[PDB]
Amino acid sequence: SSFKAADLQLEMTQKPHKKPGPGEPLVFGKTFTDHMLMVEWNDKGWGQPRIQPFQNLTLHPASSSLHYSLQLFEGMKAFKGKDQQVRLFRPWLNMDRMLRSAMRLCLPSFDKLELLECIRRLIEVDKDWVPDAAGTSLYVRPVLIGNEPSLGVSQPRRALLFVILCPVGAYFPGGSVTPVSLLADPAFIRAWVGGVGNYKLGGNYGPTVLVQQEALKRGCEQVLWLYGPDHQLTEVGTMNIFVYWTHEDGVLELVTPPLNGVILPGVVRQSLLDMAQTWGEFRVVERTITMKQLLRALEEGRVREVFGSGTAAQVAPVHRILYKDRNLHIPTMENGPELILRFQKELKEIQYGIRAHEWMFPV
Amino acid sequence: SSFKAADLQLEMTQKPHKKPGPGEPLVFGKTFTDHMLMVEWNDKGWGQPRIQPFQNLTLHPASSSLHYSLQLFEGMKAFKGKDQQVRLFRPWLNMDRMLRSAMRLCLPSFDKLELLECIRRLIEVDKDWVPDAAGTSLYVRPVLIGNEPSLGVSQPRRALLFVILCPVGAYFPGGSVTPVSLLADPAFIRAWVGGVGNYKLGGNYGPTVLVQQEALKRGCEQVLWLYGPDHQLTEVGTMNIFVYWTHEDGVLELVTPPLNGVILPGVVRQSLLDMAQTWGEFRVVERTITMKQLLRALEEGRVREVFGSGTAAQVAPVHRILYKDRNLHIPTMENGPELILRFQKELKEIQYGIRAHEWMFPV
Ligand SMILES: *Cc1c(COP(=O)(O)O)cnc(C)c1O
Ligand SMILES: *Cc1c(COP(=O)(O)O)cnc(C)c1O
Ligand SMILES: CC(C)CC(=O)C(=O)O
Repeated sequence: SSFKAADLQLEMTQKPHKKPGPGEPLVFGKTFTDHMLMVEWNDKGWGQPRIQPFQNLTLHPASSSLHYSLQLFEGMKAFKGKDQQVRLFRPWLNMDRMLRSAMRLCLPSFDKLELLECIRRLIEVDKDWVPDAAGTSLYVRPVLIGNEPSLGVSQPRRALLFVILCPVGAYFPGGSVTPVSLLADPAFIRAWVGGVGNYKLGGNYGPTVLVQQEALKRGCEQVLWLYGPDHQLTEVGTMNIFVYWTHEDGVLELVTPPLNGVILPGVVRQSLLDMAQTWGEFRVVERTITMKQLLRALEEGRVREVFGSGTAAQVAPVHRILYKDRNLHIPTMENGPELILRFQKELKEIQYGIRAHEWMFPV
Repeated sequence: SSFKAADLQLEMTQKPHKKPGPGEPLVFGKTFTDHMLMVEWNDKGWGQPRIQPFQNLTLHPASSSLHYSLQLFEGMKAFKGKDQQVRLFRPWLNMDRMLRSAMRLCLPSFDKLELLECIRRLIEVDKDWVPDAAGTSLYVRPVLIGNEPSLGVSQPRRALLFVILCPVGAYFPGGSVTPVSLLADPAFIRAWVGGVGNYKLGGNYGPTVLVQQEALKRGCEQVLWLYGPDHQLTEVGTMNIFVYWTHEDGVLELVTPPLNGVILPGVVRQSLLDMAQTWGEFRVVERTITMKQLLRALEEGRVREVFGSGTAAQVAPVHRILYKDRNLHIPTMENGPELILRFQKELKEIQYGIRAHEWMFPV
């Protein structure tokens, strides 16, 4: 069955925290708001959802979330427009992805719309926390963990779903659009076909920390994840990858890797594909990309822009790739970056309510 | 720099739990002892280790252990012999495995001997909980988690190392080995070359729960994990696999897959290889086993015994494998299981102190 937002229990905070003021640099996922959403499950079902003050979790030492990684998360943003209204970006897609992640880990189902409604209520209570400055937003983090106090590797009979909010400035300092360099090393695999790399589970991120440190040691900010013996490009860091070029057939196109089990189905990824298809100015395609194909197109000058996508960065340009000890300059910045700046402009218009669109969910 | 056992702080329980009653049944990992080990880490390094009463952990909702799976665990047993002396089985190997797992997740280093000494002290305080009945033991569970209250995927600046203990009953009730059936389906992948399946990390276990349910649905108790297009046998459930046969060259041998990156380096696995090498009665090798080889060997009646190894079960015989909807009978039980019984007899002698051996660490 499921919990209902109409059953929502409200417990307002006693002691409010100090909201940061603008002019104070907002570091990603570090400052939290006053309230949190909390919903408990056991085998007789879901309990009553509650908005309560932000507090620590009390977990039994044998909780399956801490031993066997029965944990998943989501990430979406709420934006404050010039008309002072708070809106969420395509939250239905996040609700679908979360449900899919829960099912893969044998965590309990919930109703997508009820969760969305409770998240909405949570943002309404903490509304004054959504910043009004340029390029800032409220990052919403829903989490669902297994909470069975047992060391057996089995389906949990206890679970906990919580949501925390944090003001974020994203960070491209004053709009910036500064590029990043990537380390492409085949020795490091993020995900395998028949694995879980296409789900937003906690277990796929922990192993990436060391690889990220190895990229920094070699002079790169992020990792270009390769898969297979033909070195297919999959993701940049924990962002979806896009290449804008003139393909081998002489046609100008925007290509992203297709949804096999190795790519996380990004909400910004889908949005970029939909938006570009709507224009109809160039070919928009999901197709595999190999290092061999990229190397060749670079030597031929057929590549215009390479970039990453995700909720945190929105669109992140790429200017350098380190591959098999060789440096590869990607002319993204020297080419405007024209497409990137365009995507950025149109998203901002939809996100901040400058232009009305059905992608925004009002709070 | 590491914590020191000499700095141990003790805080005894004021409220002890009741030991086994209203029931003699000890289900794996469901009953906990009175005390736990707890050691915190931050910028000024490790804190002072404390043995304190068994209590709930207080975690910040943004703890990296819960979002990004910065978590690892170990598992070993302590045994009480007839002479009332509690001993640990090859704990040095576990200490090395834990250190290796910490390093792969960028969790803080510690001194292996100091942790072992602290674990020894914890078992000494809870010595009365170590059962003495036949086939029973004390399961020791060390865990190390990242505890940074941040949503950024980075190296944690806070960490928590805790150890909990639990009395476990005999895996085979009444001392008679009962076999299990395995589902071998290539669509399911546990680990990949260049991945993290050779480390005991929480993230490798959560995805196996659904596959286990799928196995049950089909009348099998466990999963035979296959890897590659050549369908190499890797592990049985979360145990190492062994096959006792006469190879295509006419030689009687015990074989197990090599540590190629997708096999967890089992302490029991190593012990069986060492013990069998010491006898010198048959060939003992680490070699790749493919489904094709097993099928040819079964058709020629060259297979004697198939089994799983791990701390929990010790030695688990296999009698059936369901592969590509076809049932395969493994004559393990019809063949004694001679090798299994022998391995079991010799382990029990070493574990319960009947025979003096350097593998035992006295508490
Ligand atoms: C979250 C995530 C993305 C981007 O998804 P968005 O919905 O666009 O935020 C891409 N790749 C990985 C690995 C991710 O975890
Ligand atoms: C723990 C474990 C084993 C067995 O190791 P032991 O040290 O023998 O307990 C085997 N396979 C997996 C996947 C494991 O996690
Ligand atoms: C919190 C991060 C793991 C998610 C991310 O990198 C993104 O939104 O692009």
